Amino acid sequence: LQAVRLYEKGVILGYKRSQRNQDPNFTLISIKNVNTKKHAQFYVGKRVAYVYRTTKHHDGVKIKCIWGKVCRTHGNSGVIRAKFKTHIPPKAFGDRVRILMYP
Amino acid sequence: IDNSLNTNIHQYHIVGRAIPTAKDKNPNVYRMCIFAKNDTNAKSRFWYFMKKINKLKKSNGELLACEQIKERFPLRVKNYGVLLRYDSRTGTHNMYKEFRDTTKEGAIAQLYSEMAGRHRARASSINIIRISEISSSLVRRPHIKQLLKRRLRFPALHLPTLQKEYRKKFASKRPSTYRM
Amino acid sequence: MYKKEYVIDCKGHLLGRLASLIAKELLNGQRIVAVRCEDINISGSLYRNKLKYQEFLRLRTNTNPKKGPLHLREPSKILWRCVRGMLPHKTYKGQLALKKLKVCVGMPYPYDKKKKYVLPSALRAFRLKKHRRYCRLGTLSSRVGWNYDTLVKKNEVLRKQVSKAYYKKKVNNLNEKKEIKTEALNLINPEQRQVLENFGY
Amino acid sequence: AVKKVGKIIKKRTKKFTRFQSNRFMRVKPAWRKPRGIDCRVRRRYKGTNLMPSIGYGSNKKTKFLLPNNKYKYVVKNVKEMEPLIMNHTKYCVQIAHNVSSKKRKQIIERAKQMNVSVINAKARL
Amino acid sequence: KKRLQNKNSLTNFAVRCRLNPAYKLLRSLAVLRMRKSILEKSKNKKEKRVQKQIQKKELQKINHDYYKGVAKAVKKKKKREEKKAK
Amino acid sequence: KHYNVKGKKKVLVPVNAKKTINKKYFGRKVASKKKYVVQRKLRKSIEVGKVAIILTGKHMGKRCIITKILNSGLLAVVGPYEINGVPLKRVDSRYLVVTSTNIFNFENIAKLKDDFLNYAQDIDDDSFIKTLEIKKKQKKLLKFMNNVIDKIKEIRKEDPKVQKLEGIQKDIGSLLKPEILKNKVFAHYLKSKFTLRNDMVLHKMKF
Amino acid sequence: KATKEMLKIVEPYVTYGYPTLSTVRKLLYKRGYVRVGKVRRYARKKIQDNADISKHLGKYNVHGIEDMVYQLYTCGPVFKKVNNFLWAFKLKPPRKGFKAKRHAFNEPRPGDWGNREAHINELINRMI
RNA sequence: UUUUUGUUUGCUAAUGUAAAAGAGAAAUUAUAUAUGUACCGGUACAUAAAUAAUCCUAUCAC
RNA sequence: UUGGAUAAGGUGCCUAAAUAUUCGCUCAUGAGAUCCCAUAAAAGGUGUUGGUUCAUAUGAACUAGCCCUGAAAAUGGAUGGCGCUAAAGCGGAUUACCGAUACCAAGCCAUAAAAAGAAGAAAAAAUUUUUUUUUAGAAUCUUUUUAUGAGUAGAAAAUCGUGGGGU
RNA sequence: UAAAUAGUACCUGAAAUCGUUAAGAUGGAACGGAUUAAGAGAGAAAACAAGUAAAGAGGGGAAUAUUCUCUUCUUUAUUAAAAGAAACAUCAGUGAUUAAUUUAAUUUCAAUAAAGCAAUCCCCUGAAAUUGUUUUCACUUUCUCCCCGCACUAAUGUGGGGAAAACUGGCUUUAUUUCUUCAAUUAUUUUUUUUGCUGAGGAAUUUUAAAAUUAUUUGAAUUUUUCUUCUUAUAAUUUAAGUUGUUUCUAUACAGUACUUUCUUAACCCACUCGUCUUGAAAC
Ligand SMILES: [Mg+2]
Ligand SMILES: [Mg+2]
Ligand SMILES: [Mg+2]
Ligand SMILES: [Mg+2]
Ligand SMILES: [Mg+2]
Ligand SMILES: [Mg+2]
Ligand SMILES: [Mg+2]
Ligand SMILES: [Mg+2]
Ligand SMILES: [Mg+2]
Ligand SMILES: [Mg+2]
Ligand SMILES: [Mg+2]
Ligand SMILES: [Mg+2]
Ligand SMILES: [Mg+2]
Ligand SMILES: [Mg+2]
Ligand SMILES: [Mg+2]
Ligand SMILES: [Mg+2]
Ligand SMILES: [Mg+2]
Ligand SMILES: [Mg+2]
Repeated sequence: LQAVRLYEKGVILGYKRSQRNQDPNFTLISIKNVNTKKHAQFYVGKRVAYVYRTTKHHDGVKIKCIWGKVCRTHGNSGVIRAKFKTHIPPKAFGDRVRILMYP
Repeated sequence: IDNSLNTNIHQYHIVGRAIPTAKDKNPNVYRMCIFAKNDTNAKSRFWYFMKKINKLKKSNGELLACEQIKERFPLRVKNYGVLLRYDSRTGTHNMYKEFRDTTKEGAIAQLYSEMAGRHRARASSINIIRISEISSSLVRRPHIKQLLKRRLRFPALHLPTLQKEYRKKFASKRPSTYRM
Repeated sequence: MYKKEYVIDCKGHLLGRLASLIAKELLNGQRIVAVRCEDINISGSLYRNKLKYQEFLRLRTNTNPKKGPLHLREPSKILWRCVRGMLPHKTYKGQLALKKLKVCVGMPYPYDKKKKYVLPSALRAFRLKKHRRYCRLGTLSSRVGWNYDTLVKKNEVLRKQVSKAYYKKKVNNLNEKKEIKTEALNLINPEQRQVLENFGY
Repeated sequence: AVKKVGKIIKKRTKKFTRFQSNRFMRVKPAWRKPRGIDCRVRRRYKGTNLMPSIGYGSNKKTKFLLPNNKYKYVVKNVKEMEPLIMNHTKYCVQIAHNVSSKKRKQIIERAKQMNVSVINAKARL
Repeated sequence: KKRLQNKNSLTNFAVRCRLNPAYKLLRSLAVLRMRKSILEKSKNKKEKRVQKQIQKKELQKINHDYYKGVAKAVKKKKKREEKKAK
Repeated sequence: KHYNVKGKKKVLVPVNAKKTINKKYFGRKVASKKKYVVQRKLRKSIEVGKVAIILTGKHMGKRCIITKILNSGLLAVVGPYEINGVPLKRVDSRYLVVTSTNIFNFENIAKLKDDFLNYAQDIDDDSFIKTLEIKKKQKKLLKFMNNVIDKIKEIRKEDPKVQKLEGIQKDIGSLLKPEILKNKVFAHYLKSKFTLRNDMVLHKMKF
Repeated sequence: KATKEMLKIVEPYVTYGYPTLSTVRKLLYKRGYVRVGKVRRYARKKIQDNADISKHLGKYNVHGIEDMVYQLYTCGPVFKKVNNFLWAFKLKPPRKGFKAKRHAFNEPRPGDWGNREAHINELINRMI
């Protein structure tokens, strides 16, 4: 084992949504083995990081990250709403997110 | 306590009367048991029934008491007979249906579902006239008779209603409906 | 849906429900290999299903039928079509999702050796009362001009023998492992052994 | 979106472009308010250009302040510099576009003496 | 005067007290009530039970009476039905 | 100092008012009219000798034992260096998952508690915060590669506070190590890095 | 009587009931604003201090919010004035939600618009 | 195939990932029953029956 | 604008939310599927589901639910699509959820009105004295408050700009 | 020629349109809005460093030509601080969560282990003789027993007929409640577990006064109470009197790949040709 997990794996789904209205201030995250409201509530304060890669280097690196807070659970099935410092782009909508164990 | 299971029909004793007049100082009081979802609904039902039966409207009468009847033995199975008046799209009918249940309230809850389901009779169109426990010598309906059989036994052919936690959409192995 | 690639054994599943289950997963972002699509089931009678499919077939484009509804009638292709129906396939994301789905008839060159999952929400056993008419998709397809059904069946049969053979070996291995464990529970320490016993192993 | 920097809140970094300015060259991007029945912008359908409105206005306190936190003052001449000797933190000079190189230099020198910021010192540099 | 926050009276203790001077005393009383241990309560239950019997009986009589009335009504209805049939 | 409003009993630490703010129509004034901030108050779990994971840092996942609750609020922690590799480290309560396990609930180690406490007391808050001069010195190296790093390390070593801290850590190790080593499983646990795996769901884990 | 008649005219567009003391208190404290100004120029000010209300309702011998609450609960001599002083209660929507605003409360199906004579209080609590 | 350093005149050095953090898991079959094992689809005996609510696999550095 | 919590409506997928719970009914060899709404009837049905009234565990008669027939039009085809039958159908009940520019809280803009208005050191940083910012008083103006903010024809006010004039 | 991309079609030389190069996109339009992102350009006037010291290059002003002082650019090094963004923390506001809780009310209950009461019996519930009331017989368990059918059953049992009893259930008692119970609903109260967003303003005397709190001091009160209340006095505090701090980072930087910003592409969602007469225009 080189490198340690220390986060729950997650999938950044769409934004918070109507049927045909967008609301990009919130994203919806699916957290791996969390299937209910109650279980989702455990994560409610935890910090979430969408890390992603780019071609050009930036602070001398190819990886950057946008941070978020996990604001609230999102109805019955263990999805959570996450609010990020800067809105996540929809290029992300299938992607992995890391939901950290901090706080 | 389980709130996913409940049906919030209670039974209410309502007593009311017409407001006294100089010409009729001591009017008659009327009572009824009414199956209703809450106390206010019960009251309204009572008023409606008064209007239907006597000359009495909410504005010229007064409710004397509304009590709320809780079942005395809410864990004893009983066989309830009910007599309804209901309205179909074509006309109006009486019927007598029987429900094996744990309380009058439960029976009434069952009844409303059944009328809705079997006859498309919505709650508005129904009037429960009497429910009474039928001792099992006088039970006329075969689906109740069967339950009243001596040493009752049956298998469990229902499918599992797993908790939403352990309902996972990908399964390792094809589950089994047989169980045992 | 956090795995790299789910293989779904489509046997015994109810077409539409299964498709629905697949579609959401695909959208979320998850390669799905629907395998053994000859054995998917549809909840109507066979004849009814055929009639529906006949009707579908009938709707071609009047003007020039090279374009217009393509009546893909391999069971896998039918499944794929169904899946597409439940995706926003005219976008980019939807298209990507669609692409992510692979479907097969029988089981071939990696998907013999992958684990095969099952969607129990869409299992015919759990979703239709046993006094209801259902229909095997493969048969339906055959009725509507697929042809390669018998061949597929033969292939499946062949594969089953191999699987059985593999399974025997696996069983033997498992037994051996068990034996070793039994032997080598005694050779550890006491406290550790006790602890192990306490938590199941 | 909203563009916080410190106490400066800007509600709308994007300019309001004229409707259809994108479609016809003859229609310049300078906002013009669509009169005309059936406009869709006038009617404010989802997905069309927005209409500038007084709701968008910046807080009375920070209004004309630049990212500097200083009101811009345009200056043509040394004499004009003098009003801002008593306001060298609140106002920042811009030297007028038409001022000559020598004169510009002089102005810059004066500004340095005053401690007043010059936002275009680099003109003709 | 410059408007500041608006303080949540129900919680913000100081604000509440300002609003309602008596409140403090009431809260103290409540606290005191909360304080007293469960043994006493348990003991009181017996007393309550002792005191309740007559009331319970009365209640039974009332509800029994109601039931009886209902039964009578039912019987009457049945009789009427029979008459109609005849 | 403390205030006891609605039964809480909050405890007040005296704060300084650093930020000046521009006054309305004449000159500047300090922002914080308030002089006494309520104290952090750590959760009913963070004890004095519990093992805890460090979630966030370079020492990511190493299980270290908690040392001192540090007045400031954030607490001190040690994987008694020579056992685990975690030095005397300051960490916030939030970047720690304190486990149910306690060093001073084992029968062997529990008798060395007073000494440990004393050692903890000896540590201060200001002994962590690096002074400006040192920082400046470190910065000054940036006008080859590995050489620079070495220089930085040397500079770090040089600091008297750092030296003191190191000494303290060493002392703690001396006090603690042998007993820990003797309890072999526990030692191993201490050494090892906490990881999440498939099966460890996280929301169900009472750890 | 008049009030009742008025209510009946607007029955389908409102709910109502008999508040209960605690509920009233809650309303006054969490949601109680007040008209503070020269007649017909009002300003909706939240109460907080009693001086706010002790001015306008000093004459009528109701200083402070508790007196007001009392007046509200049991229509006292000085009820009407107090009511007038209270700016109409801007409530949230209910945190669990209405059943159906279309239908009446007394309708056997789910609804809302009647005289839910006790149960108003629950609704108020939800939507405070 | 292996190793190293890199992708920080129109060009002549050269980068992209709709998805790595253990992305672990090959009987088959029925669903009012299955599966093996041993005999001749049948018989006898085992085995599964909240089956990924499991099992496997991680940290013991040089 | 930020956050909340709802409305109508939904919650199998498309599509944010239930393959939720709970009781019925329904199989359709052209099922059904939600106001306006995008069609269906008289008449039938030993289809199944309840009833009601009668007679001797059968025979009658009715009755109304769903279903079936009645039910045929021209490009190919539309419960919106996929599909759905232990419903994702029809009728209920129960919760929970998602869900607007409406509601709520807070911020900011403008409008309207309302209060109200013709003299003074505050702080930090340096090392008791220096340096650093401010040290306001423009009535169509300043400070603060509260409410409100849709808009064609139209009306008004304040602004913005072009060619020239006097200053 | 000052200048010829001022070359006689000659001042400036816009747009439409076209060329070159580059970059980018490209599945039956294109563009657009809202939102980020990824690129590619520009940029330091907030987006660090005032001053002090050493000696260069300048310029000024005064004091009575040459002492003093004020500065701007370089330079070497020499200390700040502020600034913003993070993170945590504290309050306040506004929510979400999951535990609860006091005193009542409303025919609740449920065990406990000793006594007993009746046997189609009892709490009840039926069916019969304007409310209450009297009586009638009907109703409970069983792994009990007997007879017939003799394994007849879905059943490790069973259909019918009949007994038995009181383990079952119910009642009556006497005590007991952490062996288990003390519900549910309302009324009245109090608190708590995590937590999301917000921080407007800056009060030369309404950022005061009072409330609240702490530590003292005088006198009462019945809620006898380490939060019991009021009040006599005194100091501080914040729960008052809209966010403050701590530590990093940007950074010991002068523009970089970071930061701000323009354009350019994508992607999610949305978006019909404007003008116009018209009840009604995306209009075939
Ligand atoms: Mg029009
Ligand atoms: Mg609703
Ligand atoms: Mg209407
Ligand atoms: Mg909103
Ligand atoms: Mg909601
Ligand atoms: Mg969805
Ligand atoms: Mg649907
Ligand atoms: Mg307007
Ligand atoms: Mg020249
Ligand atoms: Mg030229
Ligand atoms: Mg010229
Ligand atoms: Mg020319
Ligand atoms: Mg082509
Ligand atoms: Mg007994
Ligand atoms: Mg502020
Ligand atoms: Mg569209
Ligand atoms: Mg016309
Ligand atoms: Mg038009």
